[PDB]
Amino acid sequence: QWALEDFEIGRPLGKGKFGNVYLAREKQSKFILALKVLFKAQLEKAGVEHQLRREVEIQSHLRHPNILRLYGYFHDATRVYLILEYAPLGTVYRELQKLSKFDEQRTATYITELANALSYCHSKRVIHRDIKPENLLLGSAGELKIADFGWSVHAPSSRRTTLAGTLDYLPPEMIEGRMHDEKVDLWSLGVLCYEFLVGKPPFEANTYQETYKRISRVEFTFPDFVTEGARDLISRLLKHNPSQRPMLREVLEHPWITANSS
Ligand SMILES: CNC(=O)c1ccc(Nc2ncc3cc(C(=O)N(C)C)n(C4CCCC4)c3n2)nc1
Repeated sequence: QWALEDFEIGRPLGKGKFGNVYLAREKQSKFILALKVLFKAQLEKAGVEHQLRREVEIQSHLRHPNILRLYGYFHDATRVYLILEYAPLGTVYRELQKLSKFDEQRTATYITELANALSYCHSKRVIHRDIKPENLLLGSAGELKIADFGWSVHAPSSRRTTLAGTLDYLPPEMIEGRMHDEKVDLWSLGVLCYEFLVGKPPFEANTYQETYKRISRVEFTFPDFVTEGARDLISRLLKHNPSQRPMLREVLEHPWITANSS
């Protein structure tokens, strides 16, 4: 099937350690998509060539309105090409840069869409999506799309590196090197809810080593404007003990979510 020759290429939307994402157009249909190009040299150098094969097969069978779809893939001698759904409105991170912070209705609606997406993932035994806001995209109707597949990429407008944003969202159990389970995704939801309402991630620090300590000790505080319902949900999700974190269905039914979400 697919070859590079089937596509018109436009500007790079972003770049990462492993390659770039281009605006592209399939020549026959004129359908616009995102062509993610990963360099085999970089994949081999990092030893992730086997991970990508595994994740491609997984992504192929993920179909959810709030997960970016993989349409197909191909390769040549030097590159792996992932044919991805194009999400026209950019990242949630950039929309946070523009708005500074989100109101409770927007936040609760987004958390609802992500919790649904993650519940679908867990049903497939797919866990630990990196749902930092740079990996969350906005479809043409403004729906959220989980898009961490194929590793991070940064748009030119970004001020946060690949590494830093991923670190901001790591749960204590992976910082500490312990076993983890699907509760890592509940932790990420709590970090995201906070960054949405506040405009900054809760464990942000000047150095990576300080960030590690803040995550491990769950050292976060709320600005005055965070409402008591938002504080309750975020506090339940950011528990050090994964067993203490709610079920995704309990997030979806939380009174602050149901009062504010679209
Ligand atoms: C001023 N305008 C814009 O910043 C803008 C940026 C992207 C955009 N669409 C899009 N569609 C599908 C994407 C899959 C990826 C990807 O591999 N990620 C790991 C997330 N990304 C990246 C590329 C760079 C930012 C997100 C995708 N980005 N539409 C508009």
